Amino acid sequence: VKTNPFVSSQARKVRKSYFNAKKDAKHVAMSAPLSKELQEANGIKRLPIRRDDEVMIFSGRMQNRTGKVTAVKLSEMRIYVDTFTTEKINGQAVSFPVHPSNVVITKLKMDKARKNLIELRRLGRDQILAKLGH
Amino acid sequence: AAHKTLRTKRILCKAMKVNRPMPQFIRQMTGVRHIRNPLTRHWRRRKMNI
Amino acid sequence: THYTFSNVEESKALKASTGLERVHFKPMMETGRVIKMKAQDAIAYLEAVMRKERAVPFFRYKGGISHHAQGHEWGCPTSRWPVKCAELYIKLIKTALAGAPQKPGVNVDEVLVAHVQCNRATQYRWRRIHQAHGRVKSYASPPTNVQIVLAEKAA
Amino acid sequence: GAGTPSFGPRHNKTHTICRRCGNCFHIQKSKCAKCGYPDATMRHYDWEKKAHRKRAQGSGEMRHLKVTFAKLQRAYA
RNA sequence: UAGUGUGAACGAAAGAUGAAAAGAACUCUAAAACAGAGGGUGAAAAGUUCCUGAACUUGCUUAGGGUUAAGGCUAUUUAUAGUACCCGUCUUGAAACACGGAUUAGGGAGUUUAUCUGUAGUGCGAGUCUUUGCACGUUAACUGUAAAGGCGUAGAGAAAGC
RNA sequence: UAUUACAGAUCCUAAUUGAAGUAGCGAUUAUCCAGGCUUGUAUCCUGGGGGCUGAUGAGGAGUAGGGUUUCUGGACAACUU
RNA sequence: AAGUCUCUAAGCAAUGGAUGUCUUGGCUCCUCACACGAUGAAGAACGUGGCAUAAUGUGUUAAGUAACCGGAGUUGCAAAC
Repeated sequence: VKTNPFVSSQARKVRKSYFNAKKDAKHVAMSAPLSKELQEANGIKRLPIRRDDEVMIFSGRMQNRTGKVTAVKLSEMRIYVDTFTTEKINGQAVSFPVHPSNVVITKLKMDKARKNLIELRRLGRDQILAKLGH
Repeated sequence: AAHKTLRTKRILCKAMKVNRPMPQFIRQMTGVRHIRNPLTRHWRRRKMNI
Repeated sequence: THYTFSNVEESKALKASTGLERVHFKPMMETGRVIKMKAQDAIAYLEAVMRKERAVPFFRYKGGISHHAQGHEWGCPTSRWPVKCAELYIKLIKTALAGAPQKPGVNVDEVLVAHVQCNRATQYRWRRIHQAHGRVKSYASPPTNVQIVLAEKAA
Repeated sequence: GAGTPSFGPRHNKTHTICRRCGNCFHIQKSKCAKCGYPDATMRHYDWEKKAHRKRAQGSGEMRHLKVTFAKLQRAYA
């Protein structure tokens, strides 16, 4: 149960804030877990997704393919990918949007800000697990 | 008309360049449908009263 | 579109339909009743209706219509020559019989008219006559939608 | 008599566009009925509290005034 | 906002495809961006003010009734016998030549506050109420509590006095 | 616990019947024939008859008012009984 | 003693938008604030985007520019970075 009064627990208010958030919060809302090869390497589960890296979806028509992110979309709230294409009735491939929380990140590409984010969360996760005592 | 003033002529200009169909690309962008241009009219039917 | 059937096969039956054709309903229904006649010979009836040698009998929608001689063959005396309806039933039956190359195992020459079903459709068009004392009455009939099926007399 | 025939000679304009209001400025009397120009104070009455809030602040852009609301959010939050 | 009025002013209607546009290629009849028919997309046409799709009205098909305006009720061997005036309303009296009522859907009218009355339920009882407020809190609640105050405990009289 | 049960209020809003393919399609000189363009014209254009308006003219032009109605090209879902 | 007419019922449709399910909108109560303007306010008009009429930004530095703070494409097509 929440103690902080200034955050609201009504469903109307949360959806309105969520869909009409600022740009910086929407990038954080668009995020996914790493594959276990990258979890041991970088020392984090969860990261926000960019146009550099590639991703791998379990369960679907497009089941179990890797492919790079062509475009993130924050208003439409979904991710376009290479490979993930059905053709039209016309002979024309069209990329098909998928929400990142269904998806695992298989490779990652560094940025000064991405390295600076990772070194924070590594040091944060070392403190919290020592506190809880696992 | 003729013998219109200039600030009368300014209003009659703005009243005719505003009179047009809505562009096609807004329906493609926003995906909304069934938006009409409000300041469309016909000269014979509705008078301006300006 | 949808269609409606009774002892008719889907595979063997040549179809045609419209929606929103700007023609009166009551004469379109009345022609359609008469049509249920081989299609090729049913057109020869409707071309005689165009030039006014043979009439269409009005049983249901007859109020104010005067009597005529070309009624005699049908029985009904109230019987007139709706030309604009006869144009459509020609140009629907002709388009239905262009399922010769589609839908094989049905001969085109010896086809019966199985089914007709007219009804009233959505009013796309609106107009009004202005009349005395600033009163503005309507002046626009409701447009139709029509639904033919043709089949050999095996169903 | 008093209807259709006497509507014929209606070509003069009683009211003209008003500078402050921009809307009903009386040419002979020279006053904007809606806003009261040119009286320096702008016309509103408490019996037309409905019609006033169509004209009054909020309706327009508020270019200077919206940024002075936005300061007072930051200082108290 | 659309829109009305010379003007002060006045002021509507209108939400929902699908998980994702995958928003319907190409062919045939046709003068043809008329209108269909094949063929496809999708889990399902749900096919563009497209979820569900009621009633009134209409079309087609199937089955019966019909000189008795139609409908209802009772009885059976199911087309007969007997019976049956149109509801709502003010009225001594309505089938009335009294008024309201063309059809259908959705809205649509004894509620709440203060000061009291009486009956019943509940707690305490010569007492009772804890509220203005203070202290608490998992915080508008709940819980704890000091002292006043309300009504009751004595009345009659215009009043003095009793 | 309540914005809690409808057939009526010349009730409110929304849609829809019969009447009805009926009443009616007025006022304004008058149309006819052959060609052109077209899926398609008495109507759009050409040519030729027959007519009308008959200098306070449905002629040529302006105030007030309207505000692009002017002009050329393409178009006919609607409107111009 | 005729019926394609009229009356009643059922099934499949047309018309119409009720019911049911949804909800980035209201309504109220409580909290905090009021520091608009001759340094040109509130209000009005017109400009301005590659395809932009309304509204929203914004004023020939006109969907913006500079600095500081965020820190990687906030949407259809086209183009650039």
